[PDB]
Amino acid sequence: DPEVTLLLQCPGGGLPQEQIQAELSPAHDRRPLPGGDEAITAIWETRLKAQPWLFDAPKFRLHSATLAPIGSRGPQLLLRLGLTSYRDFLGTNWSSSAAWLRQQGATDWGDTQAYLADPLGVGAALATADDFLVFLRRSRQVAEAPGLVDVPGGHPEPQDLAGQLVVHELFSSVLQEICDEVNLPLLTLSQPLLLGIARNETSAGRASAEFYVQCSLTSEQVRKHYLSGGPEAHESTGIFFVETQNVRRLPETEMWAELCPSAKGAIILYNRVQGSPTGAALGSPALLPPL
Ligand SMILES: Fc1ccc(Cn2cnc3ccccc32)cc1
Repeated sequence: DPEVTLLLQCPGGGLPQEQIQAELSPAHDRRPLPGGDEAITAIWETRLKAQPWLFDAPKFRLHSATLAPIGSRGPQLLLRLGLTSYRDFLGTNWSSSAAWLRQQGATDWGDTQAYLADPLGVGAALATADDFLVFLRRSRQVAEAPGLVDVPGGHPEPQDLAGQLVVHELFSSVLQEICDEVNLPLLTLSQPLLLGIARNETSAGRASAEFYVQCSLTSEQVRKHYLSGGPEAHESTGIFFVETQNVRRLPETEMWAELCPSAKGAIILYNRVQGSPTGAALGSPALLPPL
């Protein structure tokens, strides 16, 4: 799977909010482009002269993520974050010359991402009470991965001492994205666990944090809630469910070619961190069938 790379796999079956630190610093921002940020401003002006209803928004930038030694006490992960924007994204990661910016970043900074906006996305492996994961079908009319299968998620917007408020907004945002798109009540959702971080090599390496969330509703109840919003309550065009039993071998199915890279990241991390049992009982042949 060349279009996705794992940056982080979390230990302990995934990390709760209380075990993560963020460091928000202008040191973690994109570097100004070799020939000036005028190239970004020109792309944005061109785009507004065709679609004058578009608006900019701030985004978190992922710089790096350091895991503590496994089995230790205290905070288990440090996220190094800066600030970027939708405009900077459209001028760098989504530019036709994005590969040239990666090579120049390696040359100038020893960092393929130094000239890239790299806005941090969030996604969820969302499990139902009857042991299915939730999938969404993307519109065929959007710019990114048209007509492909996705999981719930988005790109959260800004507003350990500013750090703890940023970690809170990351965890809050994946629940809010589930409520907005799947039309579920907030009280049917567990506190998320961070599974890891995956990069989309089709979008010049921009990263998404992938989370596990459990819902107290069955697949049939989740479908009812999604459909009862009507066509205007969701950006997706359909919902469907796969038994967690069958998610284990999803990369061997015909579904795998229809999954967008960030959803592939969510499913690989779910299989490595929530699946793949380590103990004698769940590891026994009848419960973990060989091959
Ligand atoms: F920081 C962000 C990163 C991606 C999106 C998703 N999105 C929205 N409009 C897009 C146009 C081209 C490609 C992707 C796009 C939003 C914010």
